[PDB]
Amino acid sequence: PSHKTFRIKQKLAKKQRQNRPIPYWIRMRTDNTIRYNAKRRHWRRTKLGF
Amino acid sequence: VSLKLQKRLASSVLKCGKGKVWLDPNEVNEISMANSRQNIRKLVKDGFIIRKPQKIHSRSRARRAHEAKQ
Amino acid sequence: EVVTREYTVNLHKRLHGCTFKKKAPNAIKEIRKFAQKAMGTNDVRIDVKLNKHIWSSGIRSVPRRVRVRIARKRNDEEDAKEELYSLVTVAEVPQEGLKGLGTKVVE
Amino acid sequence: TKGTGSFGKRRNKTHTLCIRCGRRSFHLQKSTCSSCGYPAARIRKYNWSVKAIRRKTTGTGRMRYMRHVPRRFKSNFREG
RNA sequence: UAGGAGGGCGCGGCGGCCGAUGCAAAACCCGGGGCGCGAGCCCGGGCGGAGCGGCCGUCGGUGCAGAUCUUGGUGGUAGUAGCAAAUAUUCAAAUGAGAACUUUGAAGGCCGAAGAGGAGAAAGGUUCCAUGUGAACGGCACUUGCACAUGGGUAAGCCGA
RNA sequence: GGUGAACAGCCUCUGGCCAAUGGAACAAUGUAGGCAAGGGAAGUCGGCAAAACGGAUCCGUAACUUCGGGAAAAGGAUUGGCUCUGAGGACUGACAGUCGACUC
RNA sequence: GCGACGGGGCAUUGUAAGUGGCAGAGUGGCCUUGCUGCCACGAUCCACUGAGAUCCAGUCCCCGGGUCGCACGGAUUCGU
RNA sequence: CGACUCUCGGCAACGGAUAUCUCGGCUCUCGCAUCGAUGAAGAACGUAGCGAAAUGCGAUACCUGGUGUGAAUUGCAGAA
Ligand SMILES: [Mg+2]
Ligand SMILES: [Mg+2]
Ligand SMILES: [Mg+2]
Ligand SMILES: [Mg+2]
Ligand SMILES: [Mg+2]
Ligand SMILES: [Mg+2]
Ligand SMILES: [Mg+2]
Ligand SMILES: [Mg+2]
Ligand SMILES: [Mg+2]
Ligand SMILES: [Mg+2]
Ligand SMILES: [Mg+2]
Ligand SMILES: [Mg+2]
Ligand SMILES: [Mg+2]
Ligand SMILES: [Mg+2]
Ligand SMILES: [Mg+2]
Ligand SMILES: [Mg+2]
Ligand SMILES: [Mg+2]
Ligand SMILES: [Mg+2]
Ligand SMILES: [Mg+2]
Ligand SMILES: [Mg+2]
Ligand SMILES: [Mg+2]
Ligand SMILES: [Mg+2]
Ligand SMILES: [Mg+2]
Ligand SMILES: [Mg+2]
Ligand SMILES: [Mg+2]
Repeated sequence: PSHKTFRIKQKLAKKQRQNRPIPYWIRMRTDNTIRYNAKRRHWRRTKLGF
Repeated sequence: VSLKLQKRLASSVLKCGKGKVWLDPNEVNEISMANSRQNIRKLVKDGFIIRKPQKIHSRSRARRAHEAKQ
Repeated sequence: EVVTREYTVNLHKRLHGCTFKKKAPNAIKEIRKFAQKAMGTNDVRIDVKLNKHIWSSGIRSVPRRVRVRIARKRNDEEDAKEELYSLVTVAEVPQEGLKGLGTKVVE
Repeated sequence: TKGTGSFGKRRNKTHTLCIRCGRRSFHLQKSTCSSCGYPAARIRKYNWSVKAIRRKTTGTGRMRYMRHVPRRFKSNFREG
């Protein structure tokens, strides 16, 4: 809602910083196995439950 | 050359409905370069963007009716 | 080869029995089929005034006859499937009506 | 009816986030966490769910302080 | 048949013996040749690219066709059932590799205001706005988007708490 | 806004849309919606479904009754358009003047 | 010859728009009228008018009556 | 001759069996005894030139200091 608490606004902010594709240079490091962000979230597909 | 950003901001600047905005069909490129409420107001002044007049709903037939019920 | 001719199209017999929500849309299609057979042109362009005429009585009342002129012209546009195109437009008509009008050729 | 018509009426939260454990298990009306038992001083845990125990024992977090006690025990807790 | 016993075949380790292999091991493939009543076995050809086998003793999570068996993969069904509520679209032009589906203009219609209009509470959480975009996704399609990528955006002594 | 007793239904203005995959054709069988001569429930477990009635004004209304009802019982007549006629008012100085939206 | 128009036949509905009317219940105004006055409003009525509109789309006829426009087809295959 | 169906072989797909592995697991044995109001375990939010997760850390924030070692870190860039 537009009326929210600071604590809920704080957690929603962090969830946004985590919806980003991995940097390209991570894919180049020695002995690397990360392919993609396996935790990306879409607001219409998976709800935060908080 | 979609002019969605311009059909909107014409309704808002002219303070009318989006169905009452006329963007000139022969200069879409000048309209398409204006990307601002300032730039839209300039096109308003130049006659490139007008306000279509309201559709007609006359009460003559109601007035004649009420003037025969007397 | 450029030619401009005047036609009367009997839209009544073409649309006889057509569903109401389709008649004036099907009137456009029969104008287009008419011109293709009229000029041997698989490219027919209908003028906006002719479109206005066909829609004037809404979607289910279409003029029973129409006088149009069809003008065969050149695709001067280098990029085109075919050499020629047609321009079908509305045509002014005498006070005698459609009485006695065959296919006239425009000067 | 039950089913689709009745599922449309979820609008009110029975649980919200808990300050002590962070899970959406704080029952607002009852005012206690169903997971950790807050505000009870002791933590809610049972031996009939060993799996729930191991999800939240020591070592599943940082051990901000107890990480270094092994190193301090060696060298018998020297103070400079 | 139920059932009992004997003698064999096969799988994986351990103690011993005897050996093969980058001059090509294992596994797998074959209308290749053979051996054995059979379980199985030996060789040929190919593929592969680094391990493997026989004999004696001993040991075991040791042999599948079934259990509406477990997990995974795959068919026929079948280009089939189907894509049919909420009245509806049409003409030019622009754009573009590509336009029934994008954009502008014109026309024809609908909601008809206890609305298909304008704003909120809950709930959501960036969906808001600009720019761009290969795939996927938007149960046809798309130049497009509530998708994807990069940025931007929420201002209070008086509205609230 | 109009019709109207009416936030009914129906049409319109402000604002919003034409988003529901398209094209061709118009077999059976469906589904949704109509109409049918003569007869009129014979159909069927059963009038199920449909049809008939329906607004308003005037008239008239039985049994029975807890005397409040039944009752909109039942049963009749009327209803457009146009051109008129009468009644019902206000204020200002049994009158004079001006004004006046509405009903019958 | 075909196709499109168009003309005629045949049929359905039921007398179009416009014009005029000393048609019309009545009602206002103005003349020195005087009535068989002049202006204005007026559902409907009358004549022009068995009119007008429609008529194959699965109706009929059209060679002297008419206005037109047409291809010299592309493509695939077959030996008893 | 053909189409379709079935079938044999060769090649190509589909799928991930088999073989060969293994910074993982399981089992046995041994040593030791060390959380917290001096704020623990756990939770949250931050933190890197370029980072989301994991790992690390706390506004001194993928670290400061001492000591040992003795010339790198590394995906790119830069002070060196
Ligand atoms: Mg949902
Ligand atoms: Mg029909
Ligand atoms: Mg229940
Ligand atoms: Mg409730
Ligand atoms: Mg509750
Ligand atoms: Mg074993
Ligand atoms: Mg077993
Ligand atoms: Mg099996
Ligand atoms: Mg068996
Ligand atoms: Mg189908
Ligand atoms: Mg269906
Ligand atoms: Mg209301
Ligand atoms: Mg948007
Ligand atoms: Mg799609
Ligand atoms: Mg009224
Ligand atoms: Mg109403
Ligand atoms: Mg009958
Ligand atoms: Mg009966
Ligand atoms: Mg009977
Ligand atoms: Mg019977
Ligand atoms: Mg019976
Ligand atoms: Mg019934
Ligand atoms: Mg009764
Ligand atoms: Mg007439
Ligand atoms: Mg007549």
